[PDB]
Formats: sequence, structure tokens, C-alpha cells
Amino acid sequence: PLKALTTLVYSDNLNLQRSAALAFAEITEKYVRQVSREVLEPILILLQSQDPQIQVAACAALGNLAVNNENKLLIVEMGGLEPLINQMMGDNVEVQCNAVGCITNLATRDDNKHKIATSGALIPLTKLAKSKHIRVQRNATGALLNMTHSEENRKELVNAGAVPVLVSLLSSTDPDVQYYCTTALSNIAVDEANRKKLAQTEPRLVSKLVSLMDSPSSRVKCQATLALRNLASDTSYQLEIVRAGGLPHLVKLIQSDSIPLVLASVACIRNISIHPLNEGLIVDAGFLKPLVRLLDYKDSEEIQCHAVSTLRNLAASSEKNRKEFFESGAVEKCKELALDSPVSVQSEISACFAILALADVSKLDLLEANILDALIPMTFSQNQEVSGNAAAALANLCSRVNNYTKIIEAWDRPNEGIRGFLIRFLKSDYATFEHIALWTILQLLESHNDKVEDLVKNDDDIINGVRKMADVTFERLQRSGIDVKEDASLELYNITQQILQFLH
Amino acid sequence: GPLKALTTLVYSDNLNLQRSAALAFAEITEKYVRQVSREVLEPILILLQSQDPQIQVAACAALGNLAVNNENKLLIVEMGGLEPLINQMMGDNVEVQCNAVGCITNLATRDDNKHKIATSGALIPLTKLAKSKHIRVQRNATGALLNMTHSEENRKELVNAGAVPVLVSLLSSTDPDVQYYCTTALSNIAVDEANRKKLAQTEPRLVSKLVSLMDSPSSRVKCQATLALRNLASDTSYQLEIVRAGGLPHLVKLIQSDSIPLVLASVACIRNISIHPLNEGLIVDAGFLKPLVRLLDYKDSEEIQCHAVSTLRNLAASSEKNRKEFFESGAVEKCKELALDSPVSVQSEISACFAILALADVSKLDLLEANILDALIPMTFSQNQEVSGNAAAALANLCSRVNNYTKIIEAWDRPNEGIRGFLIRFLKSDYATFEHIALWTILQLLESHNDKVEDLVKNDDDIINGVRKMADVTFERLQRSGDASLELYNITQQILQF
Amino acid sequence: RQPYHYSQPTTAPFQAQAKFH
Amino acid sequence: RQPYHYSQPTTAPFQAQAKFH
Repeated sequence: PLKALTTLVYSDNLNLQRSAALAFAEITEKYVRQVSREVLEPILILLQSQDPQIQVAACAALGNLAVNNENKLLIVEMGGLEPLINQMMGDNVEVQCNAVGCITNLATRDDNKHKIATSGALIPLTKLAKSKHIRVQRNATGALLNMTHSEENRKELVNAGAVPVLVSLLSSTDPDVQYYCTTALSNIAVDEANRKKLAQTEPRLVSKLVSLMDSPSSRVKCQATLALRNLASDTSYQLEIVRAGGLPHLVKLIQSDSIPLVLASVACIRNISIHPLNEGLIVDAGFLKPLVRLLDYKDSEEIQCHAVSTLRNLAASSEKNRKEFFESGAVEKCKELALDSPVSVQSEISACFAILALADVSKLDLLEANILDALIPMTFSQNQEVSGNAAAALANLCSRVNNYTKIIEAWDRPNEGIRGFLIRFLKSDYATFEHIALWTILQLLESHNDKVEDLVKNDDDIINGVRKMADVTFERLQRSGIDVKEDASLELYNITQQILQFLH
Repeated sequence: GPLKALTTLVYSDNLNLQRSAALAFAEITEKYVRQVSREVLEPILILLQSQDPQIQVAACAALGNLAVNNENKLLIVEMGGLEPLINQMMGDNVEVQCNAVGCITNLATRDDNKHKIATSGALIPLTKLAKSKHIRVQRNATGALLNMTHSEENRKELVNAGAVPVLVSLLSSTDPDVQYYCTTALSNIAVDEANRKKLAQTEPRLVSKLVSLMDSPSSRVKCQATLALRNLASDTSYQLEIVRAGGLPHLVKLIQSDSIPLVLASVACIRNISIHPLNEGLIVDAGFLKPLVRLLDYKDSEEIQCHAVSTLRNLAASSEKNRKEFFESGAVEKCKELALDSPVSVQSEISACFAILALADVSKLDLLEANILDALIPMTFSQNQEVSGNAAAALANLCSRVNNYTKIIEAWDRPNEGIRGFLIRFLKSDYATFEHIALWTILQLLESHNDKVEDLVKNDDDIINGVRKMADVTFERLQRSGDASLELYNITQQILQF
Repeated sequence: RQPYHYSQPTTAPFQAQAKFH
Repeated sequence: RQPYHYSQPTTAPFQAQAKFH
């Protein structure tokens, strides 16, 4: 049949031509395969006619062809199917529709989108959406939704930007246009540049997102929440989202049993919790226990990380709200979880402990939560974040505390205990870890607990390790042209001397 | 080239492909039609025999558009294209009704197609779809039956499908094309006597309807209804019936029309009606006379002249009494005037007319002093035997039993060798009829008790010499045999006794 | 003889033609 | 060291596809 369809097209008479176009429309409409260049060429001849019927059939046929991957790649080569798109400007509204359709179906491929971004084709695509009929607007919002995929593609979305059209279209009651729009804006808010322009360009956009956080459609809910997160990548919006009362929506989106919504909501709340000013509000809202229990489930580590991180920034921002932080037992649960969870969750928990262990107000409480039962083994970790942070926390917990009981308890056990820790970190050739060990030993001696003094002063291994550290640093400093009286070496040496002064 | 692109589209078996093809066919035939191959028509043909209705409107529109050209008509019909269309005509869809009936209207225009149209039984569905409430269907239907009224055998297998009552009722349609097609159909049906008789005992009011249409705003309908009325008035029944239906006042205004076709139709009709003697009284009192007499002046229409003179002749032939009006009309004098300078058609008509006028004894004298001999005498010269013959008969009757022979005595020599010349001429002819007329006439002259004519005849040497030679000829021809010859001999002997 | 001109009944030459759509 | 897992903004993977009459 292609021989008859081709010969029927080239006639130059309108009637055979509308016949051909209809045929093409149906045969493309229910079976879609890989097809040759020769089939494509007639369509190009078909494409330019100014009987509208001919392009509704031709543009529907061609638009139908789009779903198979090959046709879209094939479309770019001709140089092309592009002239028809320029034709889309002419008013006839339903071939406006179908042309926009093919272009919406087309450009899914990146080069396509990059290619489309050239030639100033998309100034019409931004134009197309407003037209009253849902059909053409769905394609228009669909089309650049598809073009919001590459960075510089969205960078020519803002050139001749339809962005105002988008934020206004967020309030559409038609489900799919508004979804296409939320997803478009969400995809745009990935760039720092776009985020900075969006604050003073088309302002009040975020409030619309917050409203969309209560859509009956799950898709709109999720994607809007993710949009809000992407905006909350910056501090401006970190505060601005909170201003719009996005807290209750998020606070309960989290125990939703639809896991994607949970992921989105916890991601968002984490990003906004970055800002210290927010902490108060976030804690007063009942976020804590939901976050706490949410992190425990095994299957999705990403939620675990978002939750632990949220907890960590809440803890890091203010010593407000700290026994308000204690009550949940999440710290008990972070303790239980740190020993048996992915290295991601581990490093997050690690940084969290290191953060909590700074405030002197909570050192004792952390110690009587037997946190050393997790901190000590964590210092063994091959992962530098885990071992490092655990070590820092442990070191801080030995410094200027009002009761040294739990430390004396954790001297030997578990995992060779604090003693083992000190020896290990001295024997490392990591300057940081050497420093942590020496510093901790000094902090212990500088406590006026006699028992601790006697454990440190009688431990031959620890005493020997400090002595060799002192010698090593002394000779590094004497090879480099320095007599005492890198920059780490001097510091380390000084600490060794302060420690060794306790011996006599 | 494009043709089997489209036919490959036909054989596809997918409906949208076939409607693409069918729509295409419909348009491309709609604006250009010539004689086309057999192959082009079989895809249209079979494709049509499908029952997607869209496809059948497109296909019927296509094949119907082709149907306009003459060799496509039988080619379409001959293979067997019709059965699909009859089947669609019977179908309940009204627009494929329209287009199928359409194709039957364009088809069968050609003569022998029509016989295969009738033996296919297309005229039953045609007749019944001429009742349709939708105008398009009735127009194509009644159109179709109109076209089927053209052959005689077509017309009576139109009547054996009883389509006549549908038509007669439809005469009163408000749609112009329906009522015109119906009037012309019925007119064409009234051409056959069989149909006329059936029309007599099956439709009571037909004539009335027709008469009504003689006052239509539509010229075509006026004319064609009048022609119908004439065709009916071919018979005596309708000759009386139309007058009873008061069709004279319509006709008498229609002959004075400034529309020559209307004049033609009306005068033809009034002629056929004037055939009946009983009608004369009425026809004269409508006052047809002076309009007819001034209808002789239509030099540009010979048919009109013939119809007019013929009508005057039937009026004159039916009754003696009302002739004086006939002489006040100026018919005699205008016939006289016209007899010397007009076609041989009009000549022979006027001739028969004079011959008729000259029978009644009451008016002979008037005719003579209207100087009819000044036209009758030269007319006897005519090579056309109807003219010369009739003129001669008229002259002969005008010399028989008149109480005043003044004008005859005057027309003895002039003009054109006069009556004397006539007698000599007709004696010297070798025509038995003319010899008879001459001998008889001279006998009538001698039998007048006028002394002058008696001696004009017997002292004219040529005349009595001619009679003597006629007597001799008849004698030697006849008693070799031992009766036309005998009658002539008897007359010669009757003459020679003076 | 009597002449017989234009005496016979007439068959009208007009034939209808279909219109579609 | 403090860790940064899943910190970057998300680009939605969904792409639209058109509808015809």
C-alpha cells in the first residue's frame, strides 16, 4: 500500500489529498512501529496545505507516530518537521492543538529538546496554553513540561518565559494541566538562578503550592510538595514556606501510608529545617515523634536519612527544646539503629551524636542513655564520617562533665572500651585522630576524678602511646627547623607535654 | 495513476480506508465526468454494495455523477450495477435513498437502459419513494419516473407499477420541481390511447387539476399542463371533458399570450378540442374567433398558423348557423389574403378550409362576393395536390346551385385564366379525379338556369372540345372492357345533350 | 384531400437530472 | 566530617504525552 498512498499524495489536488491524510490518520492511530524515511517524506508534503482538515489529519497521524521512540529521532533529521510548527501560529485552533501535540510528543529526547530550544520555536509553545480549550492547553503545558528536563532548556523556558503562565495555571481546576504546571515549576526550581529570580518574579507563587498540598489528586500533592522542597533549597524560601503555614500539611503528610508522599514531605521538612529560625515552629508542631518512629523502618533508607538529618538540624540550631528533644527516645532509637543500619543512616546518626554532645546541658543525659555503647564501636568504622564523628562526640562527653561514672564504666567495655579507643586513635597516623586521642586524654586527666586519673596514669599502653607521639612530633619539628619554646605537629606536641606533666 | 491508489484503498477491508476512497471518488466525480473504463466502475460498484451508510452516500453520489455521461449509463447498467441501488432504495436510510434514486434518475436517460430498468423492477421502489416527506428524495424520485415516461414500453411498465395515482395527486405539490416533473410525466403518459383510456377510468379529477395548472405562476407548468390537456384531447371523451371543466376561458387568454410557446400549446389544445361538433357553440362564445384570426398573422410560426386555420376549419365544419360571426371575424378574408403568400402547409390548410366553407348552401353567395374565386382559381394551379384538389372542389361546389352567378361570370376569365382556364386545365390533366371535377362542374354550370353561363360554356370552343375528347377517350377505353370511366362518360354525354 | 399537420400528441423532450448531497 | 545524603533538589522523571480527537 505505501506505493498507492505515496502516489495519491503527490497529486497536488485537494481531494486525493484529504483522502490520503485521513487514511494516514487512522493507520497511524492504531498501530505504531518503526518506519522508514520514505513514509515520512509524504507527511512533509502533507504538512503544508492550508485546508485545515489536511493538517488535523496529518498532524494527528504524525502525532500518533510519536509514541514509538524512533519517529521522534527521525523527525529532527528532515530540517524538517519544524516548518509545520511555525505554521501552528495560524488561528485554526484544533490543528493548533494537534501540531502542539506532535511537538509535545516530540522533544522527549534531549537533543530534540535542545534542538527545539534553538530556532525560537518555543515562543509559540508558551503562547499556546492560554487558549480556552483544555485540549490545546494540555499539550502546551505538556510540551514545555517535557522541555523542563535539560538545564539550558529551562534556561530558554525563562527566555520568552511562560513561567507567569505556569504559576497562573497552577489554579486550574483541570487536573492534568495543573499537574503539568506543578511538575514544570518543580523542575525549574532546581536551578539557583531560577530560584533567585522566582522570589521577586511572579511573587506569591509558593502560597499556591501550599494550597496545592491539599489536592484530591495524589500526583499533584506529591509533585507540589517536591516543588516546595526544591524551592526550600534556598534560605529565602526556607523561611517563606514556613510563613505560608505549610507546617501542618507537612506535619501530617509524613505518617501518610503512601510512601512517596512520605518521602516528599520528609525531604521538604528537612530542607526547611535547615534554617535555625524555623526550629521553634517545627518543634511546637508535633513533628518530633513522627520523625522519630519514621526513621526506624528498614526498607527505605532515604526516609531514614531525611528524618535523622531533620532531627540533627533541629538539634543543631538551638539548645531550646532539648528535653523536648529527649522525650521521644529517638536518641535511644538512634542508638539502637546506629549499630544496625546502612552506612548512610550510620553517618547521619553519627553527625547527630556529634552535634548533641556539644551542649554541656545534655552531656550527662546522653551519658546515662548509655550512648557510649554505640559511640565506641562506631569509632571502629572504616567510614570516616562515622568513626570521625563518633570519636568527636566521645571526646566531648569526656570533657568537663559533672559525673564521670558512665565513662569509668565504659573504660573497658564494650569493644575494648574508651581505653581501646584512645590506644587505637593514637596508633593511627591520622593527625586528626591523634589529636582527638591526645585531647581526650588531657580532658580526662584535667577532670579531678581520682579514679579516671589512675586509669590514665597507670595504663602503660596509653602512657607509651603518648610518649611515642611526643617523640615523633618532636623529631618532625626538629627536622623542620623548630625547637619547642605541620602546624598540627606543634599542637600535638604541646598536648603531649601537658599530658606528661601529670606523671610528675 | 491515482485510480488504483484509491482502489487499493477500497480492497483494504478497513472502513476508514474505504470511506477515504469513497469520499474521494464522490468529489472527483462531482466536478469532472467523462467516459471511463470498466475497471474504475467495479471498485465503485462492489464498494457500494456494503452497508456502511456513509460509504453508500459517497458511492451513490460518485456513480450518480458519472451517470450523467451517456456510455457510463449502460456500462453501469449493463454489468448489473442496479441491483445494489434497488436494494438501497428499499432501505430505511433516507439520504442513501436520496442518492440511489438520484443515480436511477441520471441512469435510464438512455433508451435501452430503460427497458432493463423496468425488467429490474426499479419502478416499484421508485413509485413508493415518490411519496417521501423529504423533498430531495421526492425530487429525484418523480424526476426518475419522468425520465421513465419517454419510451412507450417504458410508459406502460410505468403504469403496471401504478405510479399514475402518485403523480396525479402530486400535481398539487407545492414544490416546483416535483409538480413540474409530474405534469410532464402525465403529459408524456397521455401520448398513448391505451393510457388515455386507463386515465379515463382511473383518475376522475385529473383534468381539473390540469386545468388549474393553466393558471400557474410557473411558465413551464402552464405550457406543459396545456400540452398535457391537448394530448388527452386527442380523444373525444376528453374533448368534451375539458370544456365541461371550463378550460375555455383559460385557453382563450392563453392564445393571446405574449409567450409564443404558450400560444402554441393553447392553440394546439383548442384545435384538438374544436374537433368535437358539440363544442362549437361554447368555443365561439368564449370568443376564440378573432384571436385565431389574428393568430393567422404569426408569420414566424407556421405551426401556429396551421393550428389556427385547422381550428377555424373544424368550427366551420361542425355547424352552419353561426357562420355570420365567422364572417365578421375576418377569417375568410385573412385566409384569402394568406392563401396567396404562405407556406404549402398553411396553403393546404386554408385550401381544406375553403373547401369546407363552400359546402353550406347558405353562405356560398357570401363567399363569392368576398371574392374567394380570386384565391381559389390560382390555388388550382398548385403542384401540391391537397391545395389544388381542395381549391378545385371548393370552386366546383361554388358553381353548383347558386341563385346568383354574377361573380362566377366575372371570374370566367380573370384572374389567372379564370374558371374557364381551370376547366380546360383540369380536363387536359391525366388525373381521373380532376377530369371528374371539371366535367361535373361544367355540368353544374349548364344546369344553372342562367342563360349567360349556359352560353359562356357552349360557345367556348376549347371547353366543349375538351369535353368531346374526354368523351371519346372514355368511350374507347371503356368498351374494350364492355366504372369511373363509365361515370365520366355518362357525364360527358349528359353535357353534350345541350 | 384533407391535410394533417402537427396533429399527433407530443412527447415532451425535457428530462430530469439528479442532485445529490 | 558531616554527611550529605539526598540533599540536592529533585527533577521529576515524568514526561507528558499528547492527546488527539
